[PDB]
Amino acid sequence: MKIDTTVTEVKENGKTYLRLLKGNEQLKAVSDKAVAGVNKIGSFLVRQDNIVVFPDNKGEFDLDFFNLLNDNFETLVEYAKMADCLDIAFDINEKSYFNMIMWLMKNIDENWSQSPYGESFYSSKDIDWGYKPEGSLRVSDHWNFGQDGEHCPTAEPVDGWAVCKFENGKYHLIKKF
Ligand SMILES: [Mg+2]
Repeated sequence: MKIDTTVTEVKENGKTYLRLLKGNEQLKAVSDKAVAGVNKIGSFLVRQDNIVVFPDNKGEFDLDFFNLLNDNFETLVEYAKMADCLDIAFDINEKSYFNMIMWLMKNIDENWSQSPYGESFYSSKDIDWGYKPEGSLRVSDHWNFGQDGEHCPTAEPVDGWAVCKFENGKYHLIKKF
């Protein structure tokens, strides 16, 4: 879907801002909470109050993917708040990230925990860098890391966002996003 990507320097209350005036108008046909942004394939940024659409080099954005964000906006904002992310970013190549968040917000409960260091989540509060209880889950996009694959090793290859279960010293895939 094509939108206007001309950038205008607008003065508002004594400060200057870059805005896509016509693009912002046109996004009203598809959402009441979308803004057209400026920075080659296109991306999106989900903020607390709106979705920013960064069009591709044709001035076009993927409306089908946009509709997933727009229709499930409250879940995305709740995820970002929970995970301590000011905003969250998507590409057409980030459907697995979207699907992870949807699954996580449905399945998480008060006894889950998050890594202190990023967007990795655990089904227990009894987790640290060196101990995982058997049967506990981990939701993450990075596996088999550190030197020689020592950290969060998996029984078989896991590339990208996944849910795995810990048994006998290794993670075992149960859902690939
Ligand atoms: Mg065992």
